[PDB]
Amino acid sequence: GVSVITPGTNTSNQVAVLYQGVNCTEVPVAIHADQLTPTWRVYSTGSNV
Amino acid sequence: RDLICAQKFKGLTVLPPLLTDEMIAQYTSALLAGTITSGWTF
Repeated sequence: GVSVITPGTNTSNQVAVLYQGVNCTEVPVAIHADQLTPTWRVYSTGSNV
Repeated sequence: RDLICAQKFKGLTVLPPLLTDEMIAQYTSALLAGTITSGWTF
């Protein structure tokens, strides 16, 4: 599961993404290769982990 | 090596609770300390 953590669009458009139940040495890190689509999701980011 | 919790592959996962066992133990410890040292006043 993918969970999106937002403070509200009234406050800010920044979000935090929780990839539920998986490790993030294992999350796909195709950040600049998102247009090639190795993932079901299209969006990919490289923020603090 | 085969675990019964490999129901993830059929799409069935378990979410962890917000309060851990340590946090529930700290709440219980606070309740016990208040009950012993202050009665019903806390």
